[PDB]
Amino acid sequence: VLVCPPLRSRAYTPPSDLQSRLESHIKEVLGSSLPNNWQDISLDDGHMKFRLLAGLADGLGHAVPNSRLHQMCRVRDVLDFYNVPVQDKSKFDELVASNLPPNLKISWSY
Amino acid sequence: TDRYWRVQEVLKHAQHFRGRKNRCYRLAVRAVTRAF
Amino acid sequence: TGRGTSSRFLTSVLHNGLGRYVQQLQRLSLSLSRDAPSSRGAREFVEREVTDFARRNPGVVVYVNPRPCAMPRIVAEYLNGAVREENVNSKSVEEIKSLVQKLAD
Amino acid sequence: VKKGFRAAFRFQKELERWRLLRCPPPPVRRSEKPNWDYHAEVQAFGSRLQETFSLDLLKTAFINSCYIKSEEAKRQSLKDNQELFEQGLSFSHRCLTQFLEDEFPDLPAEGTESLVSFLTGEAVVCHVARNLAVEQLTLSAEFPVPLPVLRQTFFAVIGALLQSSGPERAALFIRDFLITQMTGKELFEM
Amino acid sequence: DPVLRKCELRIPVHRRPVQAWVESLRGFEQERIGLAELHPDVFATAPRLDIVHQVAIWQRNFRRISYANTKTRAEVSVAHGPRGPTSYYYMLPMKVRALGLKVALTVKLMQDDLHIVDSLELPTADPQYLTELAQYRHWGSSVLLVDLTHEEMPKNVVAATSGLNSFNLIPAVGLNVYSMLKHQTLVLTLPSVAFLEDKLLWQDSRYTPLYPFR
Amino acid sequence: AFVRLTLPPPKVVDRWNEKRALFGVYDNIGILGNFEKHPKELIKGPVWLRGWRGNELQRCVRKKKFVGNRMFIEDLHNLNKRISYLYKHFNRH
RNA sequence: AUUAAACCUUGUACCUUUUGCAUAAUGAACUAACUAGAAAACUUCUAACUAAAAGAAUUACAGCUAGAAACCCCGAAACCAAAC
Repeated sequence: VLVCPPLRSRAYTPPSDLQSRLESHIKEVLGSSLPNNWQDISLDDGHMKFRLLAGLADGLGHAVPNSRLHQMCRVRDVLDFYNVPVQDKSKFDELVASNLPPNLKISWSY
Repeated sequence: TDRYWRVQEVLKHAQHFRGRKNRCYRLAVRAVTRAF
Repeated sequence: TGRGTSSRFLTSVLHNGLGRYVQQLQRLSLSLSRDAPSSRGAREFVEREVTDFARRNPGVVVYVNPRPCAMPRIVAEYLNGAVREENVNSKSVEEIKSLVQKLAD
Repeated sequence: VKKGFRAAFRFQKELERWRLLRCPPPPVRRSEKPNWDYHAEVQAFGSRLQETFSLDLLKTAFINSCYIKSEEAKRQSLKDNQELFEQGLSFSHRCLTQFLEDEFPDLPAEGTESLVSFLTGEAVVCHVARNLAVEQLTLSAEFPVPLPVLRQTFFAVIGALLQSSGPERAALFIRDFLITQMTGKELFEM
Repeated sequence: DPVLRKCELRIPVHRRPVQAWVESLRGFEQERIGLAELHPDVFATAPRLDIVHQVAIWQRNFRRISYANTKTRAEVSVAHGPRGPTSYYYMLPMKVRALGLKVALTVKLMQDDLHIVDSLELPTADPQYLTELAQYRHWGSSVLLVDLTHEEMPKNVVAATSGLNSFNLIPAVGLNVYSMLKHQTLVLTLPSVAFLEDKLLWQDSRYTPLYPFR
Repeated sequence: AFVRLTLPPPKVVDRWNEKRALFGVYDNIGILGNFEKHPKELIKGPVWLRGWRGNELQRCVRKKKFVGNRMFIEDLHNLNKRISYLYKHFNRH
C-alpha cells in the first residue's frame, strides 16, 4: 500500500512576485504582518522557525540545507536564500544551449 | 614485464647495423650510443 | 642517426600562401569521460576555452564525445591526408590549449 | 606462464601493430567511415576557401551520374553535375586562354591551346582536387573516385561558384589555385 | 508537534549550537518532523582530514597479517624473500582516534550526507520500500543505518537491510570511520547521537588510567 | 623471453560484499564499549602474536615459548639451529 | 652525408682494474630465465595532548604519545662429531 512519490527536481527559481509570497508567509507568522524591523526578526525560536521555514519551503519549494541552517539567524538571509536561483541544468545542457558554432559537434555517449 | 620493449628500443636504432652487432643486445646498445 | 633516418627537401603542399593562406587542419575529434582524473584538465577546457577556439577558427570541424573512456584522446586530420592523435591523459587546461594552437599552426 | 593482464594486453597491441603492417586494410572513403558529416564539411569547406557557395548548387556539382546509379540501384532493390560541369569547363577555357594571351600576346593560338589543355588535363585537375580533399567531398559510387568523374565535379564546382560569387571571385580562385601550378614549368614542358 | 532536541551537555558560550532536520522512515514524505540541536564541539570540529586518513590506514593495517614465506639456502634441501608470518599491528593515540570519528561526523553533516532520524522503524520490511524512499529523499547509492544497540533493533529493518548489499545496518558500538567513508550517506538515530556525544565529550580531562579498564 | 598469446580470464570483484562492506566494524569497541575490551583483543592470528608485535627473532622466540611444549622435536631442533645463526648476527654484528 | 648500398671525410671495442693512462692485464660463442643492503637506542621531520603525556610497568621545571626515516651476494685451504 506504500507507493513512492515521483522524484522532484532540485531546481528552484525565485518567484517573480517573491516579496508578495514572502510577505504572505510573514503574515502567516503570528501577527507580524510586515512589522517594524521585519527583515531583522530573529528566528532563534525553534517553533517559529519550524513553522515559518516549513511553510515557506512547501509554497516556495526551496528548503534550507541542514549545513546552512545555523546561518539562518534572522530573516534577511531567508529572503536572500530564496531569491538566489538554483538550476538543475547540467554543464553539458547549458553548453548545448549556448549558441554552438556550426563547426562544433557534441555527442553524449553516456 | 616490459623488458622486451626495452630491447626493442635499442633494436630500432640498431636495425641497420651489420653482423652479430645488430642482433646482440650487448653489442647493439654500445653501437647505438656511439652513433648518437 | 642521419644515415639511419630519412630526409626531404623544402616544399609546400600546393603553394598555399601564393594566393591565400589555407589551414591544413580540417577535423578535430575529442574523447572525454564524465568521471576520470586524467580528463580533469580536458573537462575544464570544454567549459571555458573550447568555445573561444571554435569562434576563432570556425573552419575546423570539432567533435566532442563524452563517453566512458580510460584515456582521453584528441585526433587531428589534415587536408593533405595527415592524421595525428594526441593523448590528453592527465594534462592541464593550459597544456591542452597550447597543444591545439600548435596543431592548428 | 607470466602472470598479469596488463602484460597480456600489451602483447595484443604488439600483435595488432604487426598485423597492420603485414596486411594493410583496403582503402575506404571517409564518407563511409564514422564521424563524417557532409553538411558540416561543406560549410567548413566553404569557410576554409573564404568563398561563398550556394549549398544547393554545390551539392549538385558534387553529385555525379555514377553516384545516382548506386542510389537508384539501392532504391530498386537528384540532379547531375553535367550542367554545372559544362559551365566551369567552358568558362575555364576562355579564362585560361585569357591569362595566356595577356602575358604572351605574341604566342600563337596553337600554343595557348596546348598550354590550356595541359592545365586542364585530367592528371592536373585530379592532383589539385585530391590535394584539396575534394575526393572526400566528391559523391560517387566507387572509391578511389574515377578521375573523369572527379574532373567533372571540379569544373562543376566552378560553375556553382560562378553563380554564388560571380566570375570575378572564380577568376581569382583560378589564378590563385590553378595558374600557380605553372610556376617552374618551362614552355616546351607544357 | 515538532520534535525538538537540545544538547544534554553544556554547549560553549562562544560557540552556537548546530542544528539539523529530524526525519522519520514511517512514510515516504515524512522527511521533516522536528528540528534537533547538535553540540558544536562534536558536529562543528575543524576539518582535519589527515586524521581521518590516518585512521583509515590504521583500521586496515592494524588487522593486517601476511603469511608469505620463502626458504633460504640453509633451508633448501630467496636471499631477501618473505620470512614467515608477519604482523603490522599498531595503535594510534586514543585522543586522535576519537577526534578522527568526530571529523567524519562533521564532513557528512556539512556535505549533506548525514540524515538524523527519530527511529529506524519501517512500515514494511520489503527492501523495495527502503530503496525507493532513499531515491525519493535523494540519498546516496549506499546508506548506512546505525542503531543504539543490536538487540533492540527493529525486526522490519533487519530483513530489509540484511538483504541489501549497498544498504548496511550496524549497531552504534560498531560505528567506524571506514564504513562512513565507504557509505555515501549516513543515517543516525536520535538516541545514537546522544550515545556518541557522551563518549566523545567524556574524553575531556585526562586523569590518566593507571590500569586497563577491562 | 616469450609472453602469453592469450588474455587471462576476467576477474570480477564485488566491493560491497559483506566482508568488504562490513570490514572494520567494532574497531571502536574500546571507546564505544567503555574500554572494557581493548581493540588489540580483536586480533585474530597466531597465538604468540595476538596483541603483540616484534622483529622476526622476537616473533620466533615468542613462538618457541608459546608452543614449545607442543612443538615437534624436528621442528624444535630446526628452530633452535636457525635461532643460533640469527642470534650471532643480531647480537654480535 | 649523399642522386646514389659501397668510394670522400671523421673516429685507437666493452666492463673491471690499475695513476684521474692503456697499443697494459683480467672476464665475455650467442639466446632465454634465474642471480647480490636486512635491524630504530637516539635524533630531525609529520601530527595528538600539554605541567602534563601514554588504553599498567615510561619519562617529565615542556615534556610526553604516535607515525615515517637503516646497515648485500658468491667462493677457500681448514677444524670437529657420528656412520660407512
